[PDB]
Amino acid sequence: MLQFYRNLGKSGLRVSCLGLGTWVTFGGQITDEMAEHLMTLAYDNGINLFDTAEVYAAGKAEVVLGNIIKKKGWRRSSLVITTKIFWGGKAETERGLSRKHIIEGLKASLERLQLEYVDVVFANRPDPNTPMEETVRAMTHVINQGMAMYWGTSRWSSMEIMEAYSVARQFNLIPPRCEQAEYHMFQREKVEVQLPELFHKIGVGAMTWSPLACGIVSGKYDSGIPPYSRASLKGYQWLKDKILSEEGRRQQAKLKELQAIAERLGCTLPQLAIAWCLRNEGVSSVLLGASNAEQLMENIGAIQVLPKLSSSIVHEIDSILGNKPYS
Amino acid sequence: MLQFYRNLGKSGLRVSCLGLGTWVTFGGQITDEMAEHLMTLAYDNGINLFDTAEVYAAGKAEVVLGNIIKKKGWRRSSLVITTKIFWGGKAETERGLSRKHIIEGLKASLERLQLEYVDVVFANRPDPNTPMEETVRAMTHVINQGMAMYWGTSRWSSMEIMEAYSVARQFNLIPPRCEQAEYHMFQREKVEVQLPELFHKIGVGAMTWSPLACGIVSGKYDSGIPPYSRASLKGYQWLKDKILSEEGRRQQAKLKELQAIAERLGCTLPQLAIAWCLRNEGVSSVLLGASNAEQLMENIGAIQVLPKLSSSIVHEIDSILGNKPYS
Amino acid sequence: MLQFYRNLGKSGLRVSCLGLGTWVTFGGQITDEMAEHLMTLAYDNGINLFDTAEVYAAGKAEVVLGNIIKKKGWRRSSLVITTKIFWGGKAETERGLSRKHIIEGLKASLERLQLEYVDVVFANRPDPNTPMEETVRAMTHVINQGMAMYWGTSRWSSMEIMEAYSVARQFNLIPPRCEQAEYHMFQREKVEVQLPELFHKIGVGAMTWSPLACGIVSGKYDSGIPPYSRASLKGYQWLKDKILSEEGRRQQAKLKELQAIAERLGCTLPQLAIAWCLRNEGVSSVLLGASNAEQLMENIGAIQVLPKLSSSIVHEIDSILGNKPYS
Amino acid sequence: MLQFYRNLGKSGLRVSCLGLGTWVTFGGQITDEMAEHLMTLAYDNGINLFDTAEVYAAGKAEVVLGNIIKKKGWRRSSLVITTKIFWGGKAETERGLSRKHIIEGLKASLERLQLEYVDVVFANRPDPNTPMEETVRAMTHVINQGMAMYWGTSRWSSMEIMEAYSVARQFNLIPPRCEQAEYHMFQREKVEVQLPELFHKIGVGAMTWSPLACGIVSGKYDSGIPPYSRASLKGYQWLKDKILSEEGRRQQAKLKELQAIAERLGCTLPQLAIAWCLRNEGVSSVLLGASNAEQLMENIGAIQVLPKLSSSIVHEIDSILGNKPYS
Ligand SMILES: NC(=O)C1=CN([C@@H]2O[C@H](COP(=O)(O)OP(=O)(O)OC[C@H]3O[C@@H](n4cnc5c(N)ncnc54)[C@H](OP(=O)(O)O)[C@@H]3O)[C@@H](O)[C@H]2O)C=CC1
Ligand SMILES: NC(=O)C1=CN([C@@H]2O[C@H](COP(=O)(O)OP(=O)(O)OC[C@H]3O[C@@H](n4cnc5c(N)ncnc54)[C@H](OP(=O)(O)O)[C@@H]3O)[C@@H](O)[C@H]2O)C=CC1
Ligand SMILES: NC(=O)C1=CN([C@@H]2O[C@H](COP(=O)(O)OP(=O)(O)OC[C@H]3O[C@@H](n4cnc5c(N)ncnc54)[C@H](OP(=O)(O)O)[C@@H]3O)[C@@H](O)[C@H]2O)C=CC1
Ligand SMILES: NC(=O)C1=CN([C@@H]2O[C@H](COP(=O)(O)OP(=O)(O)OC[C@H]3O[C@@H](n4cnc5c(N)ncnc54)[C@H](OP(=O)(O)O)[C@@H]3O)[C@@H](O)[C@H]2O)C=CC1
Ligand SMILES: C[C@]12C=CC(=O)C=C1CC[C@@H]1[C@@H]2C(=O)C[C@@]2(C)[C@H]1CC[C@]2(O)/C(O)=C/O
Ligand SMILES: C[C@]12C=CC(=O)C=C1CC[C@@H]1[C@@H]2C(=O)C[C@@]2(C)[C@H]1CC[C@]2(O)/C(O)=C/O
Ligand SMILES: C[C@]12C=CC(=O)C=C1CC[C@@H]1[C@@H]2C(=O)C[C@@]2(C)[C@H]1CC[C@]2(O)/C(O)=C/O
Ligand SMILES: C[C@]12C=CC(=O)C=C1CC[C@@H]1[C@@H]2C(=O)C[C@@]2(C)[C@H]1CC[C@]2(O)/C(O)=C/O
Repeated sequence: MLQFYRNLGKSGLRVSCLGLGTWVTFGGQITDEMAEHLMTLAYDNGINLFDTAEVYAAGKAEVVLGNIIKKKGWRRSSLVITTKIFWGGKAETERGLSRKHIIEGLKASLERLQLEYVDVVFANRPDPNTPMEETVRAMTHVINQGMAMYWGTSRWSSMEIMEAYSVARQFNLIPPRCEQAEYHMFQREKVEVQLPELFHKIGVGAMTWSPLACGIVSGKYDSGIPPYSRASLKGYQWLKDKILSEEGRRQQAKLKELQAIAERLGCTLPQLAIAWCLRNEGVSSVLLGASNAEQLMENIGAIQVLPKLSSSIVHEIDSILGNKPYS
Repeated sequence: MLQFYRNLGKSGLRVSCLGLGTWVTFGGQITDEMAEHLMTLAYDNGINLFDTAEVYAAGKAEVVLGNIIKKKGWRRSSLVITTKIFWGGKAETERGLSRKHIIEGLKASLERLQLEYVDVVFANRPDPNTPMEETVRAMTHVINQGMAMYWGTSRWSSMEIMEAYSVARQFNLIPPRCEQAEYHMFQREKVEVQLPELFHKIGVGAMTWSPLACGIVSGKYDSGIPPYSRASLKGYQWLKDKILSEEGRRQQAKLKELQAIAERLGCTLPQLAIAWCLRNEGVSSVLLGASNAEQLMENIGAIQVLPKLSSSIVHEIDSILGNKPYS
Repeated sequence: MLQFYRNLGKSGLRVSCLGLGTWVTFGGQITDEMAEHLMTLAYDNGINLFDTAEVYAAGKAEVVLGNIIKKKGWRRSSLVITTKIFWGGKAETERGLSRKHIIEGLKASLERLQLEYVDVVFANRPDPNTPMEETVRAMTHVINQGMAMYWGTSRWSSMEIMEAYSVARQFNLIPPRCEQAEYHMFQREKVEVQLPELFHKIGVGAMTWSPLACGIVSGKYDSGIPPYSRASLKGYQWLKDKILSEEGRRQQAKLKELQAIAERLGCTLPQLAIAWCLRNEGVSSVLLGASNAEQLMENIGAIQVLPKLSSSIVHEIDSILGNKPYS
Repeated sequence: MLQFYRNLGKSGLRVSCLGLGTWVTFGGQITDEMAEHLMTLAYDNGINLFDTAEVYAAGKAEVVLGNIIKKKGWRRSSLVITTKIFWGGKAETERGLSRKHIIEGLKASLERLQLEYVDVVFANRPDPNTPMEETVRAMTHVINQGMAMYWGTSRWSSMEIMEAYSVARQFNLIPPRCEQAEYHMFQREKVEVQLPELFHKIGVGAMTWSPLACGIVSGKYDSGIPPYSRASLKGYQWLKDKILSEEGRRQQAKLKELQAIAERLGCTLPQLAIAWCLRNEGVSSVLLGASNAEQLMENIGAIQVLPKLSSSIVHEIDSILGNKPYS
């Protein structure tokens, strides 16, 4: 009963249930050649959603993504490109959601991407220093300038998203259409309980990230930090600490149990976890991450697992995770 | 009492009571040379309205229409060019009335047409996947961007048109100005009963299409499918089936009776049918279709039949058709 | 107590109490050389307001006005250029106040003028075929597009001007700022009674035209139609008929009486009539017309007569004219 | 507890607590070489705010400021450039806050600055000849045109600023974000009593000017007009008169007393006065003025004095000045 393509929240934008992100990898961990191969595989398998941010690899991720698009020559109308704005430089005024940085930041991102506009521009996080009205007006401005088709939020509380909505309706500006939130077996509350309320009330869609908890859900950290794994990269000590933390080891324990279910279904753990993220219609799309083609092809294979996620399998997983949120 | 030129609904746009469409013919069934001749004949006879769509001949119709305009060099201000948006490609995001496709679609159409803007951009059909607000805001955006002067609907129910109006008035956007609907002796309800209500309530005008039911009303299918008739073209099996269907044969029977009236008036059947479509002021313009110059000149001749359409002749036609709608 | 410069109605635009028009003369009756001399004289004497229209000499007036500006090289910021839109071609859609013609017409005028924008764009007359909302939205659009700084009306009734205002306030569009109306000793009602109401109620200013009734007030038609006078030009039979009409001869009779007052004041009749037009603050500026430098210099001299227009002189003139409107 | 960077009023724009102005100096009193050195020193010390005006040195100040930016090549996103509009030429229409001059003036300023936009455009003073609605709409227009990020007022009464706010909320336009007001030990009322009310009520910020009262607070006029001091420059007789006026001599007397406190703190008088201006959070930034590098470096040193401004020191200063406003 899976619909590979679905509307992003209550908007007319149709996105593939799986998208491909560029955090850590593009312009950073992987070569541009590998990046080109991964994007081609995604596109060829129906994926039309690609996410990035001005902050990724100090702008390099956008340059690489833009180069691939130009090199491959795919029709712009067949792509859904999203980018996030917030961290755009070391200067005081090069960060935040002020009208100045939203305009300067997106303009710079578009230049790096070699694109006239992105399909969705997201505030990468909330800005306690900028009044909602200014941010909503600025987002509306860039959309009206043809620099973006839609705008959205990321890591905003449901109250903040509703505040953006309130401002849009009070001053007749454009309402946000999507919230890019973390979602995986170890982070469920927001996406499973709060976001559905926003969907029904104001049509905001949910585009989720880190479906494997940065690779942790793959289960390859079962016995330490594998050489060259994300957690071993420079600038990712924070990920390593989480993995080696007491709770991180408790997560691995549960993964072992989940691993059993995977085998019982005939799929890998990552495939189980990703398919799990797409089990409810509440999620419009899950953004994937991959450092090589084997991972990406494996991940995309999650779609075949979906039909096997019976209410029985779901309850089993909840029993193991023991973190089913309260409705 | 006929006014060759009239306002399109309650707008300041003046259109000829007859327009020339490009479906099937331009960039497809006929040569560009024939297309040039037909458009010249139309223009020289006072017709200022020419309709097309991004979907016609996969974009070729717009290219041909644009070439003729450029070659003939007619003043842009003396022309009323309309195009329809909805089917713009095979990719998921290349169809519909989302802000993304409305903007990308019209931009591409304008490029093919070699025009800076169209006079009216129509949604080719309703989009159940896009909220009215998004569509109305997008139409408003392209008008404000100078890509179109006005926008309209096509094949929308009167309720959907009123919904577009509701959205425009609630958010202070631009209301639709015209509905391009099917109208001929065998399809009367919507145009004769519903559209007049929209005209009086919200000033929406009626621009009708397929006045000869794709050629069926010409009566040339009286004894089968004539070689090279539209119904015999590739990709038009649907038309042939309708003609050969039980109801299609019942239509021909009535045509024979109508044919009698035509002769009694001194005009052809097509001329009778077209003049019939223009008998009421409710219709702003009737879009013609033609594969050769004889047909077009014949069709334009319908204007001379108008004065002969007495209340008596109209009642006779209703008696024959037996499908006069209930008011 | 005369202020040579004043605000145009309740707007921040400062115009000279005298302006120079281009009807009949520019690109038509006079040579471009004479036109250049007249504009230079005006500008050098403090006049910053120059009026034209897309219809004058089929566009030639705008070309000449634009050439002079470019040749003389005056700063654009030191000029107030106004043009009027309505009659822009022979095609059906090349006339009126529809969104299509307002945009196409002003764009064409700007091209002829070699200017990026006019200070004020006026509807040359009312358009019974275009809803007020469409016209007001179109005027607002060109102002927002930077093609004009302000918009106004011409030959509109006070009710129609208030209707434009109603539409602007209901849909949050831009209100009109000036009405260009006929004003001279033989046409007083509208400017003396109605326009002041609009000034106080909605801040609309009054820019008047034909201060000499096309030359009639000069008194040179006292004994027939002087060779080469405007009334003798081709396409101006209408003016000649008015002059030779019964009422036209009755006007000359009164002019003779006025002539006496002029001599008593030490000024010419035209100077008396023009100064008369500027006697009340209700008029922001009077648009002058001239076919040679003697006339223009004479007319500008009207400013010196102003101080001599005592309440006694005004009553005398009213007694002679016998057409003082009722308040 | 000082935060070097702070929000400009309730906006997301972050400005350094100290800014560098260009009045008198740039393109005028100092060489472009000196101007370059001063701006570099400011920038290198964290200052991101630079103020100018179309009227300064008849446009030359903007040319010099723009040249330095281009020569130094600093990222535009790391700078906050503000300019003021009002006096833009000798022609009648080249001054004021009409839509015409706001657009023409800022366009010309941007051209001189070699910039696409300024961060904040200020009305240099109030315009009694232009209705608030026109000014607010024009400011909104240039912001929407991408010529400025924000707009503000200068030398406007708190009532006039609230009027601009009223207009913005009534017609859904953009509200002003900052008031550039005079602030120093001899001019305190407005900034200390009125502006805080506007901050809390409508989020307007306070950017202050002439922190040394044009150099008077430096105390170098203790015994006359020093050669080459601002007060001795051509076109600044007004400053000299103030200094030599009875009240001006009374100010010097108090400066002598303040001088004592400075020495007691281990700082210069200018440093004491500038730090004094930044003692309250009500002031977002203080615009500095300097004719040489010694002054600028001295002034910037005011930041170190801040921590020494105890409630005791403040009361002492108030006792000396004797002009503490009433709350
Ligand atoms: N809005 C926001 O704040 C955020 C947005 N995002 C978006 O979401 C996207 C995806 O997030 P991301 O955290 O990368 O996703 P995941 O949590 O799915 O982690 C993907 C990473 O895990 C490893 N991995 C992936 N598949 C496998 C596999 N089959 N077997 C073993 N290891 C595997 C790889 O790392 P390695 O091989 O190096 O171990 C890969 O880079 C981003 O690119 C970005 O676009 C992400 C975070 C936040
Ligand atoms: N908004 C919408 O969804 C729609 C819009 N339209 C618009 O309306 C226009 C007209 O529609 P269309 O269906 O073509 O019109 P008609 O129903 O009038 O059919 C015209 C066709 O019938 C035949 N024909 C025309 N005149 C004669 C004649 N005198 N004698 C014999 N056969 C004749 C020709 O086909 P042949 O010679 O090949 O038999 C011609 O191509 C289109 O081009 C398009 O612009 C049309 C449909 C839908
Ligand atoms: N909005 C609208 O509908 C209208 C706008 N206007 C505007 O107003 C402007 C002025 O109107 P216009 O009718 O020309 O003005 P006037 O009524 O003042 O007539 C001017 C004409 O009268 C003659 N004349 C002028 N001064 C003298 C003089 N001192 N002695 C003798 N004859 C003299 C000249 O014609 P000649 O030498 O050929 O006799 C000249 O062309 C126009 O150019 C136009 O810009 C005008 C009409 C309508
Ligand atoms: N919005 C508005 O209407 C106004 C805005 N402003 C803005 O504010 C900025 C600053 O104003 P400004 O009046 O110049 O500032 P100040 O009152 O601080 O005066 C600065 C001037 O005083 C002298 N000076 C500065 N530091 C010292 C020192 N340490 N020792 C001795 N003399 C010193 C210099 O003049 P010299 O060496 O020649 O004596 C210098 O040019 C302007 O450049 C402008 O951007 C200013 C006024 C009005
Ligand atoms: C390093 C960073 C950037 C600068 C900074 O001062 C602080 C942080 C911490 C949080 C980071 C952020 C990013 O670079 C963007 C991140 C990594 C984010 C957490 C999620 C994120 O929002 C994202 O989008 C991943 O895809
Ligand atoms: C083939 C088509 C295009 C793609 C598609 O998936 C389905 C259809 C079916 C209905 C078609 C449509 C068109 O191409 C446009 C048409 C033909 C329309 C019916 C009326 C129409 O709207 C029109 O405009 C004729 O002029
Ligand atoms: C000839 C004309 C243009 C075409 C037309 O079909 C009818 C008329 C009659 C009224 C004319 C008009 C103009 O050309 C503009 C005029 C002359 C106007 C009367 C006042 C006017 O509005 C004006 O502006 C003079 O300055
Ligand atoms: C000379 C000037 C410009 C022209 C004019 O007709 C009158 C004045 C007097 C007041 C002046 C003004 C300026 O030039 C700008 C000034 C100097 C202003 C006072 C403060 C000011 O607003 C400012 O900004 C200094 O930085």
